[PDB]
Amino acid sequence: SGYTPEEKLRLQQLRELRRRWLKDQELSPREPVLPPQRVSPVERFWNKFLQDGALWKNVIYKTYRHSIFAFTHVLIPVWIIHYYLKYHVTTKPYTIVEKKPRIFPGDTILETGEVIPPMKEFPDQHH
Amino acid sequence: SDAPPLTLEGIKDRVLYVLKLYDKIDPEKLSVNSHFMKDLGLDSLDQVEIIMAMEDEFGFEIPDIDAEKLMCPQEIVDYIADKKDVYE
Amino acid sequence: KRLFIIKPSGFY
Amino acid sequence: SFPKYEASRLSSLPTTLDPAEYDISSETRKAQAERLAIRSRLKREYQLQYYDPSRRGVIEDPALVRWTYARSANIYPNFRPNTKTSLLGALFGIGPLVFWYYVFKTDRDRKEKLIQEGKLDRTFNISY
Amino acid sequence: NWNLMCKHLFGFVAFMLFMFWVGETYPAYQPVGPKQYPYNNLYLERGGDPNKEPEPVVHYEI
Amino acid sequence: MNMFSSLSLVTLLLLTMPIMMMSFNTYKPSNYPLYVKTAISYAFITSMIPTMMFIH
Amino acid sequence: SKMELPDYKQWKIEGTPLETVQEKLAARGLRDPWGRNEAWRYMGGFANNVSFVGALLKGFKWGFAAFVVAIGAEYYLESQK
Amino acid sequence: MLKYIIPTIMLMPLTWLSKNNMIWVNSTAHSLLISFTSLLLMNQFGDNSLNFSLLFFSDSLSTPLLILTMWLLPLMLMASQHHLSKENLTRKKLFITMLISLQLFLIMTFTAMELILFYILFEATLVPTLIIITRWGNQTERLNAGLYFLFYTLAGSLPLLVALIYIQNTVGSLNFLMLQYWVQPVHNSWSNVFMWLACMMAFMVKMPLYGLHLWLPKAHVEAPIAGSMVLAAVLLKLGGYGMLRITLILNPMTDFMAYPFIMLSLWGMIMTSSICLRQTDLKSLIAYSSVSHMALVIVAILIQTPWSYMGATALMIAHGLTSSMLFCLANSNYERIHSRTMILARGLQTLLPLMATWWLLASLTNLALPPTINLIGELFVVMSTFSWSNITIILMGVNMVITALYSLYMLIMTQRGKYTYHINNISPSFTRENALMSLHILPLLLLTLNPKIILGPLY
Amino acid sequence: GAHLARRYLGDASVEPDPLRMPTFPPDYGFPERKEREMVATQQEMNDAQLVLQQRDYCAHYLIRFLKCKRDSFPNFLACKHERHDWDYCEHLDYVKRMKEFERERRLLQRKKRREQREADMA
Amino acid sequence: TLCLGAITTLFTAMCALTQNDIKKIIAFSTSSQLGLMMVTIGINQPYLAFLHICTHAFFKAMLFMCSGSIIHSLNDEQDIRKMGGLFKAMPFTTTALIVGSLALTGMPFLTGFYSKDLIIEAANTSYTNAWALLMTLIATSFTAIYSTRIIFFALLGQPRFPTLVNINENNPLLINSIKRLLIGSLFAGYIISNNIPPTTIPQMTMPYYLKTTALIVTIL
Amino acid sequence: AGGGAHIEPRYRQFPQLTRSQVIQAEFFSATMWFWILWRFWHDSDAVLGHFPYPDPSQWTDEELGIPPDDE
Amino acid sequence: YLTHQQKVLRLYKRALRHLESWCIHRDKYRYFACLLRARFDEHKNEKDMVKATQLLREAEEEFWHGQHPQPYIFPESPGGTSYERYECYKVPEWCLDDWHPSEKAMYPDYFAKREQWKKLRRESWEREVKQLQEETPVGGPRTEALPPARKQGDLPPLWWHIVTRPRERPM
Ligand SMILES: C[C@H](CCC(=O)O)[C@H]1CC[C@H]2[C@@H]3[C@H](O)C[C@@H]4C[C@H](O)CC[C@]4(C)[C@H]3C[C@H](O)[C@]12C
Ligand SMILES: *C(=O)CCCCCCCCCCCCC
Ligand SMILES: [Zn+2]
Repeated sequence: SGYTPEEKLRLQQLRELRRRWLKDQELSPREPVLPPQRVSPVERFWNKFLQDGALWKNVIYKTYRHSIFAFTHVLIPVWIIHYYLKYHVTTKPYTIVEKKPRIFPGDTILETGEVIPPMKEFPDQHH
Repeated sequence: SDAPPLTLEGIKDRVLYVLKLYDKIDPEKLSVNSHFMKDLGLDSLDQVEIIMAMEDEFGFEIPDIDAEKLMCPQEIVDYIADKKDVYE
Repeated sequence: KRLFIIKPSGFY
Repeated sequence: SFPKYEASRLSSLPTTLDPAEYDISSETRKAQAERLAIRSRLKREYQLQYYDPSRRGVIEDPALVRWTYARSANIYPNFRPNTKTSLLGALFGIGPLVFWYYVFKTDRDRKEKLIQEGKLDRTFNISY
Repeated sequence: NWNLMCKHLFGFVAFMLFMFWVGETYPAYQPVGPKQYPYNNLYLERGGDPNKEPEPVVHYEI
Repeated sequence: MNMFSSLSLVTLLLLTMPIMMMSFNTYKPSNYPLYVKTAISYAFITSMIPTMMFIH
Repeated sequence: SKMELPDYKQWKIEGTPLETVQEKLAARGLRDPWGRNEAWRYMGGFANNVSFVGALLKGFKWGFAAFVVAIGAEYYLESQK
Repeated sequence: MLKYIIPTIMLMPLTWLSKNNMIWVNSTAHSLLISFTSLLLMNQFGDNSLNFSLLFFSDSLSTPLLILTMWLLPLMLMASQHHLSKENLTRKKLFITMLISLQLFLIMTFTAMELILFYILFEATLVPTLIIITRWGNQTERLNAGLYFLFYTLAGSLPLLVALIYIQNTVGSLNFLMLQYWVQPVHNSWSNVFMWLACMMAFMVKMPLYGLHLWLPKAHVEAPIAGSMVLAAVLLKLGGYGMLRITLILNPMTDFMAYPFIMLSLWGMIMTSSICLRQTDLKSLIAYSSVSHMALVIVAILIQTPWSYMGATALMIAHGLTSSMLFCLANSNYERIHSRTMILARGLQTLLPLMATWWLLASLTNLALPPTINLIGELFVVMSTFSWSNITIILMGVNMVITALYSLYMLIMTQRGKYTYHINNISPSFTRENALMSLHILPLLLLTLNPKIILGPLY
Repeated sequence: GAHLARRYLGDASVEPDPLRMPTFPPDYGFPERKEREMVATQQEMNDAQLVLQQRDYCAHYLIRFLKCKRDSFPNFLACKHERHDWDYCEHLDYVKRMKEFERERRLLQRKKRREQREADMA
Repeated sequence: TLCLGAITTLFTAMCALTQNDIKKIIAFSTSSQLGLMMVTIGINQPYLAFLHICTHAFFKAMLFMCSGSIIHSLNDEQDIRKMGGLFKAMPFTTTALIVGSLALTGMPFLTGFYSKDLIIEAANTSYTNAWALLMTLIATSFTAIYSTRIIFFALLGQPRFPTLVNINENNPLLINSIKRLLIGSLFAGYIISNNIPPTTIPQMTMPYYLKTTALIVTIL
Repeated sequence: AGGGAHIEPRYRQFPQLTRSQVIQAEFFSATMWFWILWRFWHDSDAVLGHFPYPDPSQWTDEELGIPPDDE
Repeated sequence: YLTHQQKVLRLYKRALRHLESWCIHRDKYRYFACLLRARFDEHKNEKDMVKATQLLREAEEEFWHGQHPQPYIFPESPGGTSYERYECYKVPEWCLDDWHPSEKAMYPDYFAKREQWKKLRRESWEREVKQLQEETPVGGPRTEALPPARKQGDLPPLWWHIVTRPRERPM
């Protein structure tokens, strides 16, 4: 109900080998040996700028990155979609259809200036 | 996964820390090589509970084919360090 | 502790 | 008290509730040890190629090859045209064909009949 | 036991199916009359032929 | 209407931008999870404008 | 690192539900050796955990305390008109 | 059609007169130009076909098949470069000549205007196809597969020869344009029942019809990769293209003679789809998949409604690229483990990250994931068969479920799980293999943007 | 409800049948009755594009509520009074449908009451 | 459609009463909610079924995130039998977990109240199958059972998780992500309810014992 | 997993907690109860009853057009 | 197979594990667990094996009647939720031999040290083969156990794969 004398021997010999393998899996400080990279000028002005965690500096960077995104992901596409919709899509028949806006008594028609008769007098509710 | 990695000392300290809380072993004589059966007079039925108190500590099951083979609190430490990939 | 990750060759 | 367990092809008998497990005799003891010999012998042949540092390739397994060959290539030469095979081949091969024939043919006969009578609604059917 | 599972599973399914038919033939509702709609029971609103004058239907106040 | 249409489709197009920019690798990795989150964030607020036009 | 485990002599089953279990087992001629191993779950910040009725009422004092203040402003403001 | 026939022939001098080490570069490069020029065949009209001369004509049905035909020969040269590396230089050139000759007969089969000229070229593809299987297969069973392949085809083709000559005697012409205006109804009699069978049986063996398909799991499984691609991609479409043309002169008898064959095809879908669930061999799973996809095409052709014809044309093109792509993917694994067993190599996604993406795209197209052109082709057939009989939706729907199984089962078994421990020669994917898959999927997914060019003459 | 017990446990002839009501003539009582008033006309409800299930006799109140809700935007908490007026007018309608049900309840009890004496006596 | 949903909303709600894995309990909770959505379509209330989709998105998502937060803390231990004593240890996940459960069960004026209670109101006062009506009401009782099962087996009591565990939930991504849904699972239904245009004739008059069926059913 | 404050683990002890963690959780619980109590005060008929439910029995036979038995 | 001494212990372990699932609360578990130990102690030293066997056989049928239908399972054990979760990140070691020369240049220290291991395996193989040829029976191995290293300097036979096995959490 336990290791035989030879069983423990193999385990000890295998076990000590295993740790050395795991030990060898460590990476030296030099590794990884990254090759050269052509770094952008813009990041340089930020890595030096964001060397310190100045609270006021973070906001400028926070607003800077958001503004870039809001321009290249929201403003440019809507120009394209609006240009696509206005001069290629809406110019075709029955391409864009809008549910006719609801009209209520007393309303004023912007197009023709018509006046809708109000509803008949409600006798009384009180409650 | 954000947890602190295990250590050989950490395994040993916790393993003995569980044994120190068992009423059928004297903490005075409890060493790493104190065979559970011959050197402590514990029946196998106790050894089963000893292992069950460990796998509930490290939270990982140990197969019966191997658990019964562990008869020394150093073997438990070696077994876990070998099955958890610890080397230093 | 910055161990080495064994992964297949991704260069190709 | 403890209702007996009743095994099924989709539910094997638990090993703990198997009477043959406890009834151990000399022949049973040797058999298991004799089986382990074969089980152990094959492990040695596999590991002397698996662990070889000069090997690069697939360790061919006769057991796997024999399985594929038995499933496809060896089927026919061991087939005999008897009642067991012939009856099964008839209601599995021709059975479904004749059934579906008298389902689709009947459906279209009734459908064609109504279309001529003019009492089949096809008001907005101009794609076919 | 495999046999026991079939009995309970089919027993549950069949029992539920039976009750839905039982509840179908004996529906529950509220003690109310039909909901009443304006002139001609909305003959024109819901796709009525204008030429075919409908059978007049009139709802009287209680 | 011209505003209702344009802001409705930009919502769908916006979500597809990270997929297109991951096809030609015109971005910097290790910020992609945060890149996707921002697109969803901006997609949400744009979709509100058509929703308000519907509510109104 | 070398984490510091707490003293192993501070785990006593005294005055904890493990104590009551032992008393029942003593009358039956049995003992519960693992009582101290399970003791830490009844000592420290794990002592006297809230009951279900209490949990659903979490934040009631400040929620109600804020409510009374909020309504007080309403009536006082409404008194003006 | 000489602007494509002569260039194809010139590929034969090109291969033989090239340097020893540049036979693949020149044939692969120059055969892609021939493929490029094939796009000029798209000059179709809404009422008339392209009638070049007294022999050759091209319409909206033959045009997509020609473009697919001339597009594969470059891909069949790419696939063959591996297993032919250690081979005699002269033999490495006869193999290329067989591929070039095979394409030569195909581009004239789909354009032949006269049915007897169609028959000869349709029948002449057996020789180069038969030679490829037997000479350059890797197994002992290639010899028996060429016999099954040869005699299944001839046993049905020879009766077709008697029928066409009989038609010419009693009509005066087999020119396809003439038959459109001189076609006469086929009265129901015992004489015609054996002319309808004679005309259709030749093509239904090559589709293949269920029951007569025993040759296909032998030919496709045993042939080399180059043979498998053409056999599954373009050669099966000779049968379907034949029925789409011969059915013109078999009305109104085709309405009741189709019952034995529609029933065989409708039920054969489930039979062959189900076989793929219990297949040990990866290449055989793909071969049986082809029979189940061609079962729909047989059904669509025999019910003769424009939706079925539009869908049928799209299945032929859609299956052509999908089936060939699967064979290349399955072959890539074979070139490493050198075994066709499906379970032998597993967990290959952890070892070949990119090759496992093509498996995903190949499988998703096989199971007709919308809006791919497999779904478009398969949808129109289901829509038209419903109008034929509502009950068919049960069989069409049932086959869809099983198709979703043997496709993703193939993906899971080989690309997921634990890798086989004892297999360690899984070298990365060569640039040749990755480009070979990109040349299948990308054309197949681009056609979703402009599907009308593969919807046949009934569009 | 209790009536379901009466209609399913007990008599059926003295319990209204919802799929059949009304049965007795509208003028059995009420020697003269008034036709329900309809404030909103066909054109009003069509221009406002009310759902066909909303075009009941309470449409005029609903039409006003829609008008106030749109104007109050973005103040979605306004037009509270218009909603209560609309809901209340529906409560009155539901009352009528309940009384209509009862009229069938009591009238049915009459037939069973005046047909036993016409049966036993002769 | 009414009958198909009714059996599911009850059968799946029944399965959750005994599940141990924390995710599977919420998974079955989802099935019961989906069934209730189909019953609403069955009783011809298409918009209320949609209104339950919108509201159900908020708090149902939160419970998974709250559950996922617990699972990571206890090192990928998903069994409620091996949790406990977390009411004080993880106050933010606790508050989020509590708020979600009350939304699910139909606590008044939360996100789930403005859609689930309107559904129960429309079921009773309608020409509906009696058995299907009963299953919806019974299933609502089971909603408060497995919900309490998660609270009782995951927050109260005494710890059952291993000795060395790093119960940390201070990562700002976790708080902010949940803190956005916690707001939603409170006032999401309130805002959408008062803003969507009317499309029906809501049944706002009925017996008292029907108007307060869910409350008594849930509280019981 | 990554980022935010750092809490050293403890052994068989109540885990270390921060100040912000407990304040935020407590505040949201208070908001939940304020919302319920506030809404309940202003909105009670939504959970109790909007309008009285008539009792059919008490309705007189005259208002429902129920004439006498004899006639 | 298993010896009757083993079969009892395994049944004892399962009874506790299923008991823990039923009891849930640790205090309650400690109660019924103690009662169970008593039931297993009253027959600790039974003499007749036939009666001892009948006790095991009857004990099993009681366990099957009361076993938890959904017993607690540890996350990474067969049947656990996290079982085999990370198998997709456990790439083998031979995959490094295919790395492009540029890739190996990024970890010069690792691969240079890896080469030491490869030579260590290559040189000691021919000895390990003999070590098993001599120590095996004439017919062939009768059991799966391997001998340890006897002569100083020799590594245990069949060591490379069990020593270089992928880490349990490679990534
Ligand atoms: C704006 C957003 C988050 C900024 C923040 O909240 O602090 C940041 C996070 C990751 C960034 C993106 C990623 O870096 C990928 C792209 C890289 C280039 O900056 C172009 C846009 C690009 C898509 C970036 C836009 C913007 O700078 C992003 C989207
Ligand atoms: C009645 O309107 C249908 C109610 C169906 C659900 C059961 C609600 C409980 C009703 C009890 C009957 C009490 C009669 C006074
Ligand atoms: Zn090869």
